[PDB]
Amino acid sequence: MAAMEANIFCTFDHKLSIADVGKLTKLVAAVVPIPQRLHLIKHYQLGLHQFVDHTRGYVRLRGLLRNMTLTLMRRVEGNQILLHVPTHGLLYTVLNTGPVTWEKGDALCVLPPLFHGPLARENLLTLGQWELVLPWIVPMPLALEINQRLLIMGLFSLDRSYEEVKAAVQQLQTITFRDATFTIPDPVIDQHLLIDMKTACLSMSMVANLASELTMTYVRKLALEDSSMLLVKCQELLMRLPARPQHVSPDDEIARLSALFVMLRQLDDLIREQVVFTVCDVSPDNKSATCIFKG
Amino acid sequence: GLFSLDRSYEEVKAAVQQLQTITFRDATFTIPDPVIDQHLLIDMKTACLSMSMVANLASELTMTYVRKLALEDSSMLLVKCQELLMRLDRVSPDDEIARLSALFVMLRQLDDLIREQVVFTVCDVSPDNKSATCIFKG
Amino acid sequence: SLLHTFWRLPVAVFFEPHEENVLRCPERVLRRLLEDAAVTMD
Repeated sequence: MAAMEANIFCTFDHKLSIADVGKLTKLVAAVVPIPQRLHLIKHYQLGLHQFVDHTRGYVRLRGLLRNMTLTLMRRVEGNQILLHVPTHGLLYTVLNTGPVTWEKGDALCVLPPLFHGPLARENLLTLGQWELVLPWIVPMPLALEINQRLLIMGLFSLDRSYEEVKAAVQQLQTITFRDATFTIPDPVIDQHLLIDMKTACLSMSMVANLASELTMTYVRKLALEDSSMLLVKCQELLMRLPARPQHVSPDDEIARLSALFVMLRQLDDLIREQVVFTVCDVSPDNKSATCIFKG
Repeated sequence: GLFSLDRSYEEVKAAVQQLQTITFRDATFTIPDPVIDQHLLIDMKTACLSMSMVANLASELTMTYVRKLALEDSSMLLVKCQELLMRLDRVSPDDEIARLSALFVMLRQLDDLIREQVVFTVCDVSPDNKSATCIFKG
Repeated sequence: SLLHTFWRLPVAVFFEPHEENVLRCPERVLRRLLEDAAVTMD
């Protein structure tokens, strides 16, 4: 087999107006997804507009986006986009596209955009029943919360009334992460969210079975003599209802804690999808950042 | 760290003496105890609190959720898991959302413990074991 | 009379005739088979 081309040329068949080439020159060293990995790909496969459906299933978009090969834009010119699928380990700069402020030392993940539509009025290379769609490069805790609220909106919507659902979407669509408010476009329950719910509930049932005689009564013994805002804030989400430990057997506790770590990781990987960039240093206007872990 | 409260007994003290040491490949290594002067530091307290909270919330919510899941049951793996919940055992909706959210917060506050990345792997070790040659893996 | 089972909670089925066997007998069918077995009987 011929090797995977690190220099991917994108071509264009539409008559490019001059403002379209201008807006295409803004997006140098940004992230775009492509599934083909050929050398002379067209423009239809480039981006994410090949997978935007009438369903607007954002969980379906997150499910497909993990399989797409991420590349970097370079050397934009007349009808030519030289893309570079980056090898793992080295470093080169990326550029933000959404209004998400970053830090140093944190990590970045790939994500489909939030409130995507004519609300922020993106004229991002619109031509002939096709738009250039950009995946968001979002930091780590935003990527944690944007799937945590997804899974909670999945789990709550069972066996309950629809007015509870319509009162629950508006309680769990805003995210006030880092001086900005984001809204998720139509969180809709599908079979993918169902199988994610099945994995989550099985793992937490198994870890509820896996809990030892001491780790479930640690807060129950702690909350008699301790006083802290952390312990008070975590106590009220529990029900109401010296002593001796029953049997200390640490040879069993090592195995219980090990398998409990496996169950906690098995719950954990539902919201910790992939670290795709580790940001090292940003631009002061935060338009770009030199980062590592490309690929 | 989990035995920080019941340290007054003697079985727990002998258990701390047991867990504090470790035998390895020609290693009689011993660790320090995370408790000093019968009170626990805030890092270990947050760790054990998060673990006890996720264990308690799993023991509370999951029976109700899988019992609700049996109406829309589509796999035999799901019906048999609530059977062991019934075996082991022998509210405002915003508070329920708060419980699920706090469960995921305690899950997020534990990834610094439950996993770790391998950094190096050894290609060759120098004789007398003072140095070794490793490829990087980040 | 009625059976006494080990596993407490029931399990749904998805199998085929070519997979593992299962007793699925409608009530009028077993009733009629009991009639046919009763009447068919130096």
